[PDB]
Amino acid sequence: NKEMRILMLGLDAAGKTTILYKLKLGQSVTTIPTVGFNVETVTYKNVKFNVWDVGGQDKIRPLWRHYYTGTQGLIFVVDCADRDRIDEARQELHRIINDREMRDAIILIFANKQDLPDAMKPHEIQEKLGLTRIRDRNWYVQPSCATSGDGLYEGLTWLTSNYK
Amino acid sequence: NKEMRILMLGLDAAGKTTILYKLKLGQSVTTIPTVGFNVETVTYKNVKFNVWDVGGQDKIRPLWRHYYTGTQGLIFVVDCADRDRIDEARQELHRIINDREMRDAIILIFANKQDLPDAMKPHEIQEKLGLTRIRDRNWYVQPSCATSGDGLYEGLTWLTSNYK
Amino acid sequence: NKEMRILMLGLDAAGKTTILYKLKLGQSVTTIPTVGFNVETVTYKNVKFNVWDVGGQDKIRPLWRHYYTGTQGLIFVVDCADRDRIDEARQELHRIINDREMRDAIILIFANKQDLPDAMKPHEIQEKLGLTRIRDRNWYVQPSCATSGDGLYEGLTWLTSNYK
Amino acid sequence: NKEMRILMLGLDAAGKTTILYKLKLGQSVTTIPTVGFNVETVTYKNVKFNVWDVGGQDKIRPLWRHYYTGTQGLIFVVDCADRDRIDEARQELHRIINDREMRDAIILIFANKQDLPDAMKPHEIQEKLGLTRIRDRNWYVQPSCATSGDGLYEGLTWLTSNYK
Ligand SMILES: Nc1nc2c(ncn2[C@@H]2O[C@H](COP(=O)(O)OP(=O)(O)OP(=O)(O)O)[C@@H](O)[C@H]2O)c(=O)[nH]1
Ligand SMILES: Nc1nc2c(ncn2[C@@H]2O[C@H](COP(=O)(O)OP(=O)(O)OP(=O)(O)O)[C@@H](O)[C@H]2O)c(=O)[nH]1
Ligand SMILES: Nc1nc2c(ncn2[C@@H]2O[C@H](COP(=O)(O)OP(=O)(O)OP(=O)(O)O)[C@@H](O)[C@H]2O)c(=O)[nH]1
Ligand SMILES: Nc1nc2c(ncn2[C@@H]2O[C@H](COP(=O)(O)OP(=O)(O)OP(=O)(O)O)[C@@H](O)[C@H]2O)c(=O)[nH]1
Ligand SMILES: [Mg+2]
Ligand SMILES: [Mg+2]
Ligand SMILES: [Mg+2]
Ligand SMILES: [Mg+2]
Repeated sequence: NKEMRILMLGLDAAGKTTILYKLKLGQSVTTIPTVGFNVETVTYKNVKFNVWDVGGQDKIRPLWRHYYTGTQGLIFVVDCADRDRIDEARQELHRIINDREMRDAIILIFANKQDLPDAMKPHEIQEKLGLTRIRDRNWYVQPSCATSGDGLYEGLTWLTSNYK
Repeated sequence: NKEMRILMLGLDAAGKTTILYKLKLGQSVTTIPTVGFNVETVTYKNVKFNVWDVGGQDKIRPLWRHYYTGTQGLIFVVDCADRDRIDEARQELHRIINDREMRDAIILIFANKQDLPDAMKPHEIQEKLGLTRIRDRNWYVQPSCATSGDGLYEGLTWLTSNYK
Repeated sequence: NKEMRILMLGLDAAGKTTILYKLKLGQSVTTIPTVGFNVETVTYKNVKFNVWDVGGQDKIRPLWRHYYTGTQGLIFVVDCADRDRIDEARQELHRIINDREMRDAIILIFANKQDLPDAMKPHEIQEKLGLTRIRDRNWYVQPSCATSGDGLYEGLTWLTSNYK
Repeated sequence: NKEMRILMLGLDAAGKTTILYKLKLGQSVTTIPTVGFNVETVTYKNVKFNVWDVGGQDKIRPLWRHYYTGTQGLIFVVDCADRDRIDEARQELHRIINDREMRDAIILIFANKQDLPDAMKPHEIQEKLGLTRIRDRNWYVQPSCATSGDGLYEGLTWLTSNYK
């Protein structure tokens, strides 16, 4: 019986709630923007995941500071078709991961909405996010389509196996 | 701790091995046609599934008779694009489910390969299989695309919840 | 604890699956047109509800007769905006409730999709379904909007209060 | 209980991911090109292998220097059919093995894709990589086919035998 605490952060339109509920229930759901946070538990292999879905609306950005404590892995969900805000995404990612508490956290970049006609590929995303500047911890980029569940469990497996 | 035994049967090119290993490992796999059988264990919600993948090649069709015993649910995987063998699929389904041992088995029709240009919808599948003649047990048709994992866990959840 | 068996019947596009999923999960689930049926358990106050969700296609109408046995309450879901087929809805309802097994069942009329631009009002539903001529049993009409959850728990409470 | 740390480096289209997954799962899998890296554990004989699988894109080559520390063996995977770019592999291999930390690592040259119609033979690979001029360490060239497990376990055995 193993346990791991995961924090889900990112800008709006990233699709974190869809990811979390497709993991838990297995079905796609229609969502109302979260003004606080959601806590769901997902069991996969032999490890119990306590996943925290903190909302990404601009009015509750400072709320992220209260859920860094005790985090083992960070899932930064990115809208791979929202090219206009990838700079803000990069800024937020590097503001999160360079704190004192998040130093030991595993960084998983979850590129969602790969089915869109103008979707950005994982390499262009690792370029835009400046991920090549992260050299002291494990990180990975997983393309996905959340409405179908394409790539969720593979990223969860990567989070499970790369925890040391 | 609950347990359930599942038997996977169907014609060749149905994609049962791809389904089983996309459930077990999480990745799409390259396969060689099984001349015997494969056994994998997949725990999902709270129930431990022992899934039996018996090959569907013509030369090992009589092998199906040795794995009816103790079956709680049957997954009949159907190629929803190969229209030319849906009659043999119907024949085999009704030969399986009308045995004495398989009377208490739950019937899940798994229409695979939905992304093909001439894929049959579940309505045409229920018309070609004659599933309306099954009126003494629970049954359900689930369209899927096994390479992406689209709809596998939905069918697994249906098998879990409809066992009474 | 107390138990009650409920059968959900209705035409296509009625929304029975959405109602059941909203009652069970609290989420608005994106659904796929179903062939076959589901069985789900919902606990509300102190009563355990075993709800049967049978499809509404024309080719699976005869399957309704094999799940009448033991029914305590019937939920007849009606698309309150499909004025062109309220007569078909009336035909189906009167064929159901005038059988031998369903005569002791409590009848709840569930007018869904109340927020549509041309939605019918409950009085028009009563007049079109011919419920105004039913004087020999306990029935009640409840409008609803299943995606938001409005009207669902009121109808469930009415079914609970009238079952003794 | 023996342990050994192995670092897998190479150019694009080398096939390191397929090799690692054939070693770990025993089954060839469909792969997505990584831009980060994986860490996987493979147990073979009596020795536990901690294998590092780092991507080989040009923009992530500098990340290799932060995983040299503690290396006991280096697996340099070469596309034996890419005759045009074997000089780049030679340059990179000589830049790796002549560093301060990687000087004491056991070098295994893994020529993958041996079944291709224009595949190079191990002698040609020795001559092209300049390994014939390396007289100060243990090294070994081996052809392989990752999709079938050809030569993977033999190379792992060679790495095991030469590590003391
Ligand atoms: N094409 C496509 N769109 C998606 C996918 N997942 C989510 N969306 C879109 O995401 C939008 C909904 O946003 P949310 O589900 O609320 O995402 P969120 O980040 O959790 O929102 P907040 O909780 O307010 O931060 C919908 O318009 C969907 O169309 C996907 O996998 N594919
Ligand atoms: N497009 C598509 N093709 C699939 C899918 N699943 C399986 N296939 C095809 O199925 C073929 C392989 O057959 P198998 O997966 O081995 O099915 P099988 O009946 O278990 O074969 P044997 O065990 O050898 O008898 C491949 O050519 C795949 O292209 C799928 O989800 N989508
Ligand atoms: N606006 C609105 N639409 C709804 C609501 N509930 C269901 N729908 C619509 O109903 C359609 C889906 O039909 P289903 O949920 O599958 O109903 P069903 O009777 O179980 O369908 P079948 O099983 O194929 O007979 C979708 O297009 C929804 O838009 C609702 O509460 N509000
Ligand atoms: N024929 C053949 N092709 C192979 C073999 N191994 C790998 N490939 C090919 O290699 C390609 C996949 O590239 P990867 O194995 O992911 O190489 P990579 O650069 O390490 O990818 P990343 O890990 O994401 O960086 C596929 O197109 C395969 O066809 C092999 O053993 N035989
Ligand atoms: Mg939003
Ligand atoms: Mg085959
Ligand atoms: Mg339904
Ligand atoms: Mg790799």
